[PDB]
Amino acid sequence: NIGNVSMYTVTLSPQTKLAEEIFAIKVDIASHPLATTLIGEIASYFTHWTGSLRFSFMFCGTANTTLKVLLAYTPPGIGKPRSRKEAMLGTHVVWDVGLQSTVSLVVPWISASQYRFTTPDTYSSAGYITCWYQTNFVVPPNTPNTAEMLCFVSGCKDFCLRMARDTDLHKQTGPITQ
Amino acid sequence: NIGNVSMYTVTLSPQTKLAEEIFAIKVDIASHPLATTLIGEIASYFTHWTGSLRFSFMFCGTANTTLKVLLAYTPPGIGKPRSRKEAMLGTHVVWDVGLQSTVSLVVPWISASQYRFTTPDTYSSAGYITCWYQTNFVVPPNTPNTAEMLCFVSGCKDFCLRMARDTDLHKQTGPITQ
Amino acid sequence: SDRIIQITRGDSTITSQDVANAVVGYGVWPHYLTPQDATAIDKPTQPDTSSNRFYTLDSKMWNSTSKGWWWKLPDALKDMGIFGENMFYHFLGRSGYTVHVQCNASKFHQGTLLVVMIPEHQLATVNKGNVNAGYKYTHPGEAGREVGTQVENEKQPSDDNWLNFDGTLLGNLLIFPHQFINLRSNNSATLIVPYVNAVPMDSMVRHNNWSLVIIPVCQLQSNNISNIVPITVSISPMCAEFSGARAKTVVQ
Amino acid sequence: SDRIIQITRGDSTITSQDVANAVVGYGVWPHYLTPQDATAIDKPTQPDTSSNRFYTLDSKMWNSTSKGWWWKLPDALKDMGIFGENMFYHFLGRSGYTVHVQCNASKFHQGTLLVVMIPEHQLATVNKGNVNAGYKYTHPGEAGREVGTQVENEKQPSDDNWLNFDGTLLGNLLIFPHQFINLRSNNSATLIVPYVNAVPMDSMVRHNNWSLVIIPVCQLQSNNISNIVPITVSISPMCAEFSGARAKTVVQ
Amino acid sequence: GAQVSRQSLNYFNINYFKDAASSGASRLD
Amino acid sequence: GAQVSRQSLNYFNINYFKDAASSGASRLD
Amino acid sequence: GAQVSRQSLNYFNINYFKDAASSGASRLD
Amino acid sequence: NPVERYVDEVLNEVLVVPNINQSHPTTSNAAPVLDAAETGHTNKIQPEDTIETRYVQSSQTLDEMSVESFLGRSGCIHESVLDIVDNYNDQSFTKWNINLQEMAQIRRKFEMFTYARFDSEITMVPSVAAKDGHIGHIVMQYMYVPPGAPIPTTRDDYAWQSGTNASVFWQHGQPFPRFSLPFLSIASAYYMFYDGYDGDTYKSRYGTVVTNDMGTLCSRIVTSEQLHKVKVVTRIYHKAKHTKAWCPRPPRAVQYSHTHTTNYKLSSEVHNDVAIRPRTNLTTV
Amino acid sequence: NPVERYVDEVLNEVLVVPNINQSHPTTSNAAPVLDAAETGHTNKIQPEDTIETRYVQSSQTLDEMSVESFLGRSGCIHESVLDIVDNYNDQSFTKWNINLQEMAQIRRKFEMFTYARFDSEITMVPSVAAKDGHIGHIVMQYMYVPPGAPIPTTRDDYAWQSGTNASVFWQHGQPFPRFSLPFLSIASAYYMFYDGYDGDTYKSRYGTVVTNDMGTLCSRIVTSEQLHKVKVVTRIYHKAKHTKAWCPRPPRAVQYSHTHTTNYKLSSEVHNDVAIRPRTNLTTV
Ligand SMILES: *C(=O)CCCCCCCCCCCCC
Ligand SMILES: *C(=O)CCCCCCCCCCCCC
Ligand SMILES: *C(=O)CCCCCCCCCCCCC
Ligand SMILES: CCCCCCCCCCCC(=O)O
Ligand SMILES: CCCCCCCCCCCC(=O)O
Repeated sequence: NIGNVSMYTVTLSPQTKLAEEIFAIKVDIASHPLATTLIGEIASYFTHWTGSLRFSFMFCGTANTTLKVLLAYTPPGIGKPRSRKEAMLGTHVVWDVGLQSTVSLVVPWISASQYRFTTPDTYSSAGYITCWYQTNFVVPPNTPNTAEMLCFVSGCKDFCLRMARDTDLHKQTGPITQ
Repeated sequence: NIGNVSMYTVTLSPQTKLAEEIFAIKVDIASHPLATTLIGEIASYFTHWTGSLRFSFMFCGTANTTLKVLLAYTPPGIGKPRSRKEAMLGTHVVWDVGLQSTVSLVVPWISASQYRFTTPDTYSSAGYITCWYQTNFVVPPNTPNTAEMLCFVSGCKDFCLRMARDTDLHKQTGPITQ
Repeated sequence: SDRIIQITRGDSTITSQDVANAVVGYGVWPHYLTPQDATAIDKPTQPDTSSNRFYTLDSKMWNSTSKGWWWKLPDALKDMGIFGENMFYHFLGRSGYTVHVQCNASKFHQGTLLVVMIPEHQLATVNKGNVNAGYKYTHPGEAGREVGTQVENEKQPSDDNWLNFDGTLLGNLLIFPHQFINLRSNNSATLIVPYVNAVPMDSMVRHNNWSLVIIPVCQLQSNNISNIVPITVSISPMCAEFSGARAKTVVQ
Repeated sequence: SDRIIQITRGDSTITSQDVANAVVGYGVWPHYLTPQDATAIDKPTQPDTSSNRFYTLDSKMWNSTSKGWWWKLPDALKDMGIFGENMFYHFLGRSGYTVHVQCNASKFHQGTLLVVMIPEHQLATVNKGNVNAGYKYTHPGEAGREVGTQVENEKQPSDDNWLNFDGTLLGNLLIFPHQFINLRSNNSATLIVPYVNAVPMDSMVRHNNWSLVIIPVCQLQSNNISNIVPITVSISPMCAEFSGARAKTVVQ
Repeated sequence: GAQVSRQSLNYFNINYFKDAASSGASRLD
Repeated sequence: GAQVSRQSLNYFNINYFKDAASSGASRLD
Repeated sequence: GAQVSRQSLNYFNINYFKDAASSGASRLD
Repeated sequence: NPVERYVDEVLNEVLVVPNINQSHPTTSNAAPVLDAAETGHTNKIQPEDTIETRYVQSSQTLDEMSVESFLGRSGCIHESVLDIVDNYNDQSFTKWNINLQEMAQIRRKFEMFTYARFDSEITMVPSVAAKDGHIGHIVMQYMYVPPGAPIPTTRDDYAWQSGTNASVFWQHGQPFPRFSLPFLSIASAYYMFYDGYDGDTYKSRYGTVVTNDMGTLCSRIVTSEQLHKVKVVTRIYHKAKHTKAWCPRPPRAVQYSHTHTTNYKLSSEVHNDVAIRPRTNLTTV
Repeated sequence: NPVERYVDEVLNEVLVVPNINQSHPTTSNAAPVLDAAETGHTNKIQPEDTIETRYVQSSQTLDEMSVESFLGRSGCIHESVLDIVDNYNDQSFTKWNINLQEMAQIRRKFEMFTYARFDSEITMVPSVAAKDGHIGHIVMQYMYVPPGAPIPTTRDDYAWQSGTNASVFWQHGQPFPRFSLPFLSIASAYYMFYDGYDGDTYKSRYGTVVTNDMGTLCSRIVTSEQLHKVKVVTRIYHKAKHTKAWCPRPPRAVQYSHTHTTNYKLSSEVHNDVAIRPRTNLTTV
């Protein structure tokens, strides 16, 4: 998908098995796939970060497509949830798709230290955000059986970066000539 | 003409074709032939210039010689006018020679940027000033059929130079000895 | 000095050191249309300096056998910059004008031009029954019409300068706004005319409001005939405003 | 209702019964140039209603394989009535715009367009050394550019939508004024952008200030593909003013 | 060039050169 | 940055740099 | 040699040497 | 009070981040979490809206994240090399068309904005390599030649007189030379990007090259020919002071290839061209 | 207020250019555009008089165009060379009859005025070339010998004692020497041009040589003979401070050939002698 706009969309469809997993990524601001987002890029110019992250998801199916999804944030000190029941025990939002297309899940600042390292560090790993089917993707007859979903990320009122450093998300392997 | 006082005069005479062109030069303060005038010389000691230019023309024919001339300034973003009609669409002054010998055409500061480069620069080329016959050079019998015209240049109340630099209008190709 | 004049309109300035005053047609200076006299309900576009500036027409040659010349407004300016564009993109238009006729010779030359601005100068045809002047002939553009040069077409207007091209005597043209360019006294004529019409605004494509007529009443004479004596006309719209915007009208 | 909108500009009125609010670029509403920030000393011409009106560009077809489209302002309006004329007759110009992208489908269709207004969108060339995008290619006029259709020429710009045609990732375009046309919620997008530049006025012929980029981030899908789903763009200049009048520039 | 404040905690914001460009980093808004 | 005291025995506790870390050893409690 | 002004924006126009020629560039008229 | 404000400068507490307030469980028909990204606006939902938070007093500051701080760090923009190999007269002087486009590190930071206005602090770090053993007495001259001023063609060119141009003379052993430059543009801000040309023809130039001409820096070893050859490398460092920036933009995702242009090159395997690390699948963290 | 005036100095806004006021169309018998250059006066017509201008607030200043600014920049006026070839005693010292006529760059700027009065700032840039490898400890002595004082004839001449004359000693490694000199003339101003002689005979001298004698600068390598030969080149830089100038004049159009004289040389093709670029014709821009 890299090199295609499809790398930005997650596909949803009618499931045959209940409570299936949709996606799972790390909450770490400068980890992949968060690294190249604007906040990840700016974060890579600093060494420490703090605050809560705001993850938004916009449903792009037809107006007649329904769906209920569970978005969960698992604080550190445990592995990523293996099931919806496991994920559900942490911070989560049950998103009901309807008239309003977008939903936001806030990943609260839950940490021992006031700041965490921007670069991947064991001691400061922020946790995981997983997505599961709460019910199912339902559609009327003569409606496409798959739909896309877009994911956004930004910082909350208390996001803050500290200790300026050069980024590792861009390099120069030769002279830039005229 | 270089090396002669004639290089300072423009000759006018009875025309057989209407609306003929008399002269055409660039408005750029440090371009030729404006370069060696006092304002051009001083301008060459700076990098940026701004403001309006004042061009004056003195008719030196006999007291019985009449003439109407059109002096036009063509703002940039187009080529020099190919005809009087084309020139006339820009800024212009219709000069009627009479009791008062001299006329002044003011080239207004019409630019995107507040300043322009003193040295010839594509992006900052100020335009062209052309001269055409509005009517014709008319004389009574027994009167010389040609007359001279002198051209002057100076800066208006808002002319200003900025960023001092060494001039390129004078050089030293060897030691100045005693 | 009362002999000098300077007229600045937009980016153009015209001068003359030998004038015979100026004439303001019917004593009314041009002005924009008021809500009292207005009819078209849309907001008028007023180009200002880009429209209300001097446009110099093609120069003419004045010689011993010249019978006269005429131009019709706004027709003469249909190809003049922003003013021209506006008159074709809009159904309605309205404007006043400053007409400046130029003609210099010498103190050993003599001749007299009668410069007149005629409102609703409806031209006539001679000996052609009820066939009227064709649209093409009354819309010569900036070139105007040189009286007594065309190889007549049926719809060709009258060339009788003594009959004002409409069946009235030349001597009575002085009832309209006018000036004389008498070579012994002035080298130009200036006429400022307001908008004159029975309607507040009109189509500039099909209705010519004013007509500039120049008739040499006194033959050009001198002992230096080889020197050409041209006549140049510079017209400047005033308070030009247009209404009823749409696509550009292309006349065929 | 917050879903409805009516935009009146000059003689044009546009409506939409399914909108997603509107976006005012950088929170600044377009306005005329003040004497404090001005540089050019001549009086600006301001056409008003004849210029500041909605001009509808050529419609595009949106289908499953579409990669995107882009238009550059003021280039896209160079042939649009009075606004177009003015940008060629004058050296300098300045304007704001109201961009209204239209696209209706049905409640059984799905798709998402990312509509963005980019300031100084300097395009790149790929694998062509230091050869930059040719003037011709960055000045397509009202037709705009259909991404992934041209049989490359050396001076042909980048068609990499995921790299914003300039070497930056698509996902970050949201930093610029933008809106989404998500078929399940809205049938149009409205963006009002002010004049953004490092100089008070500029040449509209050689400098494109804004770029309208439309990239379908979510493929158009439905069970009735035969029905064509077009995308129409209507742009309205705002506070358009020009300076430095002369003859009309003809670009080759 | 000296901006002398008092509070004593007197603050001297000296500008050793006559050109604005010569001064150091700016204060926050 | 100058803490000017008076007693005259005037004391100037100047801090040449804008960052707290830049200052010298601390005073005793 | 010090020309102390006040406005606080206190201005010190010091002249380190006793000869007028020693001073820097002049002020504009 | 400028003094209280002064303390804030010293402690770096000029811009403080807000606190987190205690929230409670809610059951309402007003759902802050739901919104519409189509509008182009970001949902301003905060942690207190989605979970039951506690009261926490924030002590973080945003001072370091300011544009002045971000761009106010000296980075290398050029490495001038004067290597005396076989001809002193020709190899003892050089020129450089000034620009901030040659070093990716600083270029990328400035390019995160469309327009930027600032003063410049230039520090030079010269290092004389004793190729043959001794270096003697090295005196350098760095002359700023604004566009238009005559560019020296020889090491003894009359242009070196610097009758009007600004020249900085450095004597080996003395501290690193440094000077400030006011905002040099003829416009109100520097164009970081320019979607324009210097004409309307097929052969017209495109991009910032049309607008960003800062002149030439001409270097020269003032010292005359010495027995032992040296290689003088002068690194130019640039820092932005009193900065202002407008219209932020996406960071450069691929490598820079040329100055004054956004041009880039892609390989057959594009994932190697961007910083994006390929995922095994959607569920593999 | 000196403080408000101070701010003006810092911002360089001491002399502001006027604004452009909004004008309107006119039809009058008063024509400002017409005038008579015969009077010797320049027509003071402004843009508001010929076209319809808008109101624009000017923010430009003329500070940089001041005489102090124009002449207040250090330029090279002399290059003293002490090249030890085969005789230390003879080659270790030299003299120079001081003048500002040898370097075209600065000479031309001063010569744009007939008379000028100013103080001088002299900065010297010495560079020691290690011809044989090492330079040792180089100590220089620059002695200002006013007209009349004895000029040293040997490197150990008693005149070097500087019992009264001003001498500047520079030790290699230390910063560049610099000192100021008061207005040195016996007149109220320096003659930039002088249409006079020092007598009334056919063999009388003409020009500024008659009036402008500033003495001699005698240099010497204080250090005694060293094993390794060196070439010391000392460049003298001059800056005018506290300047005043009278009666402006045309800029030098041709090259300078000699000091203290306006003499020049012309080739067979004079267009090559002046900066005027030949035109194809009157209508070719
Ligand atoms: C400001 O514009 C002038 C800067 C002057 C620099 C010198 C600062 C030191 C002043 C010491 C004065 C002591 C007071 C008695
Ligand atoms: C404190 O925050 C600023 C530190 C300023 C350093 C300069 C100290 C010397 C001040 C001399 C001023 C003399 C008073 C007339
Ligand atoms: C002026 O003519 C004398 C110049 C004196 C130079 C020294 C300047 C520093 C003064 C510091 C004094 C601090 C006041 C307490
Ligand atoms: C002479 C040392 C270098 C000074 C550089 C200051 C000018 C910076 C302008 C940046 C414009 C650009 O290159 O895009
Ligand atoms: C000793 C260093 C040089 C000092 C020169 C100052 C005197 C300048 C007088 C200029 C007279 C002239 O040469 O025309």
